[PDB]
Amino acid sequence: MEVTVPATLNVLNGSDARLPCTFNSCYTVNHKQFSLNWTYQECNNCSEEMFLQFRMKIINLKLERFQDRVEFSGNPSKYDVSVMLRNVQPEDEGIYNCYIMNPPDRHRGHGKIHLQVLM
Amino acid sequence: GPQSFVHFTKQSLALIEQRIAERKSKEPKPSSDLEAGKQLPFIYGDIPPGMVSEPLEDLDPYYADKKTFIVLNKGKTIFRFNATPALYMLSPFSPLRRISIKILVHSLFSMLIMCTILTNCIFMTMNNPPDWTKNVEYTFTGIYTFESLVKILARGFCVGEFTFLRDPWNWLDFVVIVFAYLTEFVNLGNVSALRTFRVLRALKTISVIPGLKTIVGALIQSVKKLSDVMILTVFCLSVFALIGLQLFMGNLKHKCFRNSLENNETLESIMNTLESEEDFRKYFYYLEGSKDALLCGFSTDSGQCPEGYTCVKIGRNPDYGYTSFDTFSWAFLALFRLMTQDYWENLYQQTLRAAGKTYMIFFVVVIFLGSFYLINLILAVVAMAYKEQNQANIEEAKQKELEFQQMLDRLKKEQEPYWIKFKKCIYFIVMDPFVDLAITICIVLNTLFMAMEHHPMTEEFKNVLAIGNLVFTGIFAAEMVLKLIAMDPYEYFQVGWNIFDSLIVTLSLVELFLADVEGLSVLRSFRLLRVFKLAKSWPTLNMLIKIIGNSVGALGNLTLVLAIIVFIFAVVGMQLFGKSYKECVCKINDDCTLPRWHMNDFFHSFLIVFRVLCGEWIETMWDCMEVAGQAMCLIVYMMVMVIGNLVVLNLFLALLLSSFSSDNLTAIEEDPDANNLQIAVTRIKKGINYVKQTLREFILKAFGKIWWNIRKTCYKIVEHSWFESFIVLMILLSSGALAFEDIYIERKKTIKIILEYADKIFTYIFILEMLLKWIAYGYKTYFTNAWCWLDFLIVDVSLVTLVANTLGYSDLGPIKSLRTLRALRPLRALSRFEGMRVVVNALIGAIPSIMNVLLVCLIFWLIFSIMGVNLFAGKFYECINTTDGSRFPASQVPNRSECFALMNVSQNVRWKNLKVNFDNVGLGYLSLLQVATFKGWTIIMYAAVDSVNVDKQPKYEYSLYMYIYFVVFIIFGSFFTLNLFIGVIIDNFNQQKKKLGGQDIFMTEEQKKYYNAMKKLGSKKPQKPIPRPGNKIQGCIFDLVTNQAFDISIMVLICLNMVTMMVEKEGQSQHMTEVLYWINVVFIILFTGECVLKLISLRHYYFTVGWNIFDFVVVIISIVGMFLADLIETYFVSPTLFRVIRLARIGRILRLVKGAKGIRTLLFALMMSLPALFNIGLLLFLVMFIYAIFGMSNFAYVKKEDGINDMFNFETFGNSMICLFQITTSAGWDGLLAPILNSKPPDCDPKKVHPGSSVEGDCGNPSVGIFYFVSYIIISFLVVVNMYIAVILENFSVATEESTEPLSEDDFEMFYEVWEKFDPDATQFIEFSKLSDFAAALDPPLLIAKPNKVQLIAMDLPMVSGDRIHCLDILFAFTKRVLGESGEMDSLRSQMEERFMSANPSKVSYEPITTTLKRKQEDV
Amino acid sequence: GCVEVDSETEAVYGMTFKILCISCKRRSETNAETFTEWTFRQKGTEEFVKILRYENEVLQLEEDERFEGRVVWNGSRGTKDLQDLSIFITNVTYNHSGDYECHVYRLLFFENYEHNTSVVKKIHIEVVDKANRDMASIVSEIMMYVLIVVLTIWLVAEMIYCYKKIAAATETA
Ligand SMILES: COCC(CCO[C@H]1CC[C@@]2(C)C(=CC[C@H]3[C@@H]4C[C@@H]5O[C@]6(CC[C@@H](C)CO6)[C@@H](C)[C@@H]5[C@@]4(C)CC[C@@H]32)C1)COC
Ligand SMILES: CC(C)CCC[C@@H](C)[C@H]1CC[C@H]2[C@@H]3CC=C4C[C@@H](OC(=O)CCC(=O)O)CC[C@]4(C)[C@H]3CC[C@]12C
Ligand SMILES: *[C@@H]1O[C@H](CO)[C@@H](O)[C@H](O)[C@H]1NC(C)=O
Ligand SMILES: *[C@@H]1O[C@H](CO)[C@@H](O)[C@H](O)[C@H]1NC(C)=O
Repeated sequence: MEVTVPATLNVLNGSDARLPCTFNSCYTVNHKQFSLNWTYQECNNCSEEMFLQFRMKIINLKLERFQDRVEFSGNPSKYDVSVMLRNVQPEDEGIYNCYIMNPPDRHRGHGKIHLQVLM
Repeated sequence: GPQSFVHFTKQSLALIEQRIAERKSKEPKPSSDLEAGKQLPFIYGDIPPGMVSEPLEDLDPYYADKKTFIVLNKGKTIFRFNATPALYMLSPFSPLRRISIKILVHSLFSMLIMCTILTNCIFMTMNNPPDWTKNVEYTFTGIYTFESLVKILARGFCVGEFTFLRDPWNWLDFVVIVFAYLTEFVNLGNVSALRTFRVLRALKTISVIPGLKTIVGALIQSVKKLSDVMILTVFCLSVFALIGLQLFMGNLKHKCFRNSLENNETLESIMNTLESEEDFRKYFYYLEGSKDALLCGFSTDSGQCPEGYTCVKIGRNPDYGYTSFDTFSWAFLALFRLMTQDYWENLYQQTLRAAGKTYMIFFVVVIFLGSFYLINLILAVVAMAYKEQNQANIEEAKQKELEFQQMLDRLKKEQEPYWIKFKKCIYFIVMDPFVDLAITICIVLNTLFMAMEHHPMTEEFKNVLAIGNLVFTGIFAAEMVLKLIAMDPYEYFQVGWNIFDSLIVTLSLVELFLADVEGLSVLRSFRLLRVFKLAKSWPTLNMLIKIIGNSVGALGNLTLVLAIIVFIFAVVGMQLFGKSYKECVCKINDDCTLPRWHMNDFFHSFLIVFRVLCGEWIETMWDCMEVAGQAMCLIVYMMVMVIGNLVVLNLFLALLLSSFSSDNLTAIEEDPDANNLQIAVTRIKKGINYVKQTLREFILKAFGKIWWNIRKTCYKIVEHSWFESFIVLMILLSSGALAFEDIYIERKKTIKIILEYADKIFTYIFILEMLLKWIAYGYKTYFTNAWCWLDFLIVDVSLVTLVANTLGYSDLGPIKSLRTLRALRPLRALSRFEGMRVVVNALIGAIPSIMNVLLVCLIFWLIFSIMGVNLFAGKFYECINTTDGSRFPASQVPNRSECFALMNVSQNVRWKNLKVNFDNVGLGYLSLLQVATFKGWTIIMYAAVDSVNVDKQPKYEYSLYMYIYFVVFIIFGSFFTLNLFIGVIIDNFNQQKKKLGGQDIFMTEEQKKYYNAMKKLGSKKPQKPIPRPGNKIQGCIFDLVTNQAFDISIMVLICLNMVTMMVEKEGQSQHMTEVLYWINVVFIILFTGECVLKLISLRHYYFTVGWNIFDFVVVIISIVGMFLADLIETYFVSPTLFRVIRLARIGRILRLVKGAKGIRTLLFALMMSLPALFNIGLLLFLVMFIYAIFGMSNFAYVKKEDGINDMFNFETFGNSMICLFQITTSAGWDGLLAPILNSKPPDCDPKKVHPGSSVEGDCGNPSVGIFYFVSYIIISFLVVVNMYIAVILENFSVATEESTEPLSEDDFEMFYEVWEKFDPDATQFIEFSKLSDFAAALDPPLLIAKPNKVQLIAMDLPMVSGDRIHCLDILFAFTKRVLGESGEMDSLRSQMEERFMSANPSKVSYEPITTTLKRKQEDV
Repeated sequence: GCVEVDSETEAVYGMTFKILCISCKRRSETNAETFTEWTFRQKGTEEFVKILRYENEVLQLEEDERFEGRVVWNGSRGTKDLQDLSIFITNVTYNHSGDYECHVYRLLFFENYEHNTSVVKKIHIEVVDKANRDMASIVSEIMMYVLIVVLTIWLVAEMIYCYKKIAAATETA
């Protein structure tokens, strides 16, 4: 599955960071079966923390590390699964992953963004 | 000018520009023998060694002023140029541009470009190229850039008239190179389609391959004749599509909905929350295995929903929703299906199931007009178009030849040990006739010995075949090596057939010695081609060899582009839709595995392009439209249809006419040997006569008036027309009595007894009729007449059935079976209707030819079937699970023994074989018939390409490249045999024509007397211009209604009426329905307005023009339809009647034809064809009827597997004729055959108690099923070929004759006054020498200008005694010059002679002694 | 396939008879657990009383001595999808005359759906002392015979006529 994300995303401290993610799946998005997981790992060999998940609706896990700054910013039926991180902080630097399953499409999609926080 | 060769110099240029200045100061065609691209004329001879490939002064004097110059190739090729400095930089004298031309004109360069193109094609074929292909495409872009730079640097870019860009193909090269540059240096995006654009590289082939430009030009010019016949096909598809839209609008949406919706659900709350085809099934009725609901219908003759299921109209059209009639668009699509007959069986069995069986009439009309008529019009015009070219070219060709001869002639006028002993021995030992007969009988025996293969071959038989092929290889090898040493090895390899034999014996020794286990088709099929050495003697198989040799010969370049096309489309399909499939497979095949026909690989892409070529495009089109959208897929598939089918049709007609040119390719003298076989024939005849004489010698050494009265009586009573009519009445009634014998006959328990007693009465009447004919004609005259024999046979069968019934010996096996032979009773009618009689005796006169061209076909298919049996022989034995029917996965149950173990441990698993497999040459013939008719070929192919071994579970596509076998088979068989066949048929249907004196074959006497007047109607043109009537206002009214303005406005009004009739669609808003009704109201009132205007003006004369009669008919029908449909809508209810009445409005749409001369002439050819088509339709209806009776008789209680539904089931003379009409177009006969072929009771159940009836046993008889279906297919094919010939003859006829009529009376009166000035005595006799001034004294059109004697001798005027001539013969001879050779000539000749003999009985003074030409021949 | 036939309506006393009742399913391919009840009203009485019930290839015959024995199932065998409920009545006595209601009770078994149809067929049965040949038979026979006779008469008439004609002709010359 083709997943389009910026490999590196550079955002100023305090600004809003939209993490763009779209995916080219031919099959129509069935909200009763579509699956999306967004996770966060500090490094390629570090632990992933799921922070948002779609399962027939939007699920925001409200991880303490993000406070209430995470928002969904996509539209699954339009093949957009982007998220928004409001008022970015230096600790938000790291790796963010968009996982995508669009049954009955066989292949799972994976986008990986390296978010860097500028002064 | 043999010495016209001067290097292009600056001095010459100076003279050129000087002459240009002289021309410009004072203000012919280019000679078609000095153009570029052709070959250099011979008058120049060979080129000096230095001058070749160098700027040469332009040789055509046409360009002698322009700044142009030629350079000639070392192969004497011509190349124009422009002497203007290229790009205002490179003079023709700059050594750079010099060597540029040098490198451009060559043969290394064309081969370079062609090789690069071929490599680039090979690289295109890959779908996922590895990394180094980047550098390879770099190299190709490099070569293209360099060659384009060479060309543009040599011939100038555009800075001159003769230049790069003016070359049209060079535009394609420019596009290719610039797109390569962009695609490499911009990374534009969405490259999935950009990458495709580089396929145009493969088109540069056409520019490079010497002599393809002319072929593509030929095809392009062959299209331009499809102007009218495409207007007409769009128009007919549109009219029939509006009809289909009006009848079936939204019909293919009925779905057997449930009836016990709980949870307070309704149809809508459900139809919203319902997505998965596993959930639709819970609420609708899906057949055991299928992916649609069960189309039902509200009427009684449509399908039927099972109990507890109501038929409602909701959901999604059938077949992925693409095919239906909901919108005009889908109507046009479904009708393109039904016209190209491409899997139309499913549209048939879907509408007939939804709308009702009664609507089969619609299909009858569509398939007979739209499928049959259009394909024939196409096949006509291209043919005619193609034929034209041949004549022209061949004419032009021979013309040039003559010039060459004259060209030549002008030049001629200007000139004015014991090893040799053994060799001789053996060369005598190869006795031409006897050893030739030996080789031939051994060839035929080897073939008939290979055909003895079957699937379960006992090892004894197998080793027998082994040693047999051993001995045959030995014999053939021995004789070939003998012939080799008999003559010089060189002389042996000289003759082609010996190369053939040597190649084949080589292959045989190869696989005998090496025992190649990996390949079987390597040898076991190639030893077969020896059967072609029968071409030596067989003068028909030799025609198949000549057709093929043409296909790879003279008419071979054309075939090339076909390959190119079938390649290009192929790779196009692989680049657009390639990734699309694998990405979207889950939609088109629920298993998430690519469908059998994807385009994800080049091979499969070529498969699908071949499939759409052979006329099966629709299923692949649904899949492709599901995945890659309806936008690209329709463009691609319609482009493939049109282009590919056009090229295949031009190829086919090319081979056809080039083989029929047997009259034009007959230039051979007496054969060096008539037939080496015939030598042995004569010699054995000599020997047999010798031994006959000797044995006869040795045998002789060892040893009442009343009776003739009665016969005249009976002759009268049997010729008397009342008797013939009565007999035909009885025949028709007997056929009806047969037709009522359904399966429901036991329910109608009164019709049964009436029909029984009526069968008794009918057999009695026919016995009495037989006796009457006997007493009348006499056994001698009677048994001579064949028709009388068919009557005798059939009435004797009836008599023996009757006596067996009355004796009580019924139910004694055969006798009961004999009752089914009763079904031949309708055939007794074949002799009473002269239409059927004349068609049947035509086809019987044409049988002999198809005997030869079916024997060659049978040998050919036998070759293919043994090739088959060798490859596929019990490798079809899959281990299916019967519950769903899914071949088990080859991972488990690999070898059959495991399939049987699984049977033992489980259920519903059957080591199942196909039913039309290749197990022995018998079933081989059947499956080849299927593959050659594309009906079932798909199942045979799939189960074959999965073959693994003699008994092993077939893997999914373990032997893929055996598809090739089918395609190669298809081609030859279905595209050469047929071709060959068609050849003789036209020749045959030409010879028979010439046999009768140009008469038309398929018409009676009366039909011909009609036909002649129907031809009279065509091109009448005596039409009087109606006079302008006497009234002020009527004045302006007529002035209006006569101008082209008013008529063209009416036409555009009709076109708008069409476009407002097609803009309706299923489910449209109420508002749109009302406004369309009001627009139609306005169109109705406006057309009535123009009719009333024509009436007001033309007065009575309106009803003169036939087209005006049609206008009045349509306007009345239309206002009726309006009012009556209104009354239906308000008073009555039934919608079906309402729509079938409202359908009448399309008359106005039909009214368009008036304007187009082109559309009219076509369908006028149709209406003059309709007689012959009526006779053929009658005969085809007899055959369809006779087969329908057999259907109802023995195929009624067969199982219901596939193509035999609850409907379409041989259970009634209604359903039986449905199915027979289905398979009349050869469609779907595979399916109808499939359930009959069950015999043994794991497939059937021969003790199935049919409820109500009493005929146990529910599986038909295979040996009669295959006979039934193959015979009906072949008869349908012959009758359809007759139809094709009829329509093509009519089309060839209408075009050739164009005619007008001149007539004048005052010309006679001026002829009389000029007669008095030369004949004062009114003796009606004038001197021939004085006629030289007489004929030059008349006024036009009778005036003939001096010299008159040049033409007067050619008129053939008789002369009475005394060098004198009558008045009438001169007046008529002059009359024939102006009026021509019309039918009125000989009629006017009679009336003027009869009026003269009544006034001048003195015949003694009329007797002519000679004519004008014979006397001059006596003078000279 | 299946064909709805109407039973015969008269039985010859002291002999055997077969009461047809064929209730073909609308769509052949589907399957069901058919089981039937036959009830009957003796001509002269007014009540429909059950005589037999046939479910799962066994004929539980009711205790009416009007049918003690004398009847056996002639309907579909060993299928449990009956589709032919005809019974056979050996020994037709005079008490077997009246009306017969053939109740079917189909349970069409579907994808996720069990419809339970009840079709009812009714039959009129007369016990006759002697088989009256059906009116259609004798009418058809008489029609065939008179038609044969009139056809031969017309033919021989036209024959004698044309013969007298051509005879006068041949004797004229
Ligand atoms: C050189 O001069 C020849 C001339 C006589 C010409 O006679 C022509 C009569 C029409 C005829 C038979 C001819 C050529 C193409 C033929 C067509 C080719 C197509 O093939 C078919 C059948 C096979 C299909 C595969 C394709 O379609 C037909 C529908 C089409 C066809 C058979 C219709 C009939 C055409 C020959 C005499 O001159 C003195
Ligand atoms: C002249 C005869 C003998 C051969 C004709 C072959 C053509 C029909 C083939 C060759 C090139 C192919 C074309 C190559 C490129 C395109 C563009 C393609 O559209 C796109 O790629 C859009 C891409 C985008 O929008 O990003 C549609 C198919 C099409 C027309 C193909 C249609 C089929 C074509 C014209
Ligand atoms: C019907 O019943 C009779 C009497 O038992 C029996 O002999 C016959 O075999 C049965 N026939 C059928 C068709 O079942
Ligand atoms: C009917 O006949 C039976 C004998 O078969 C007899 O026992 C019974 O009484 C009769 N019933 C009537 C109402 O006559």
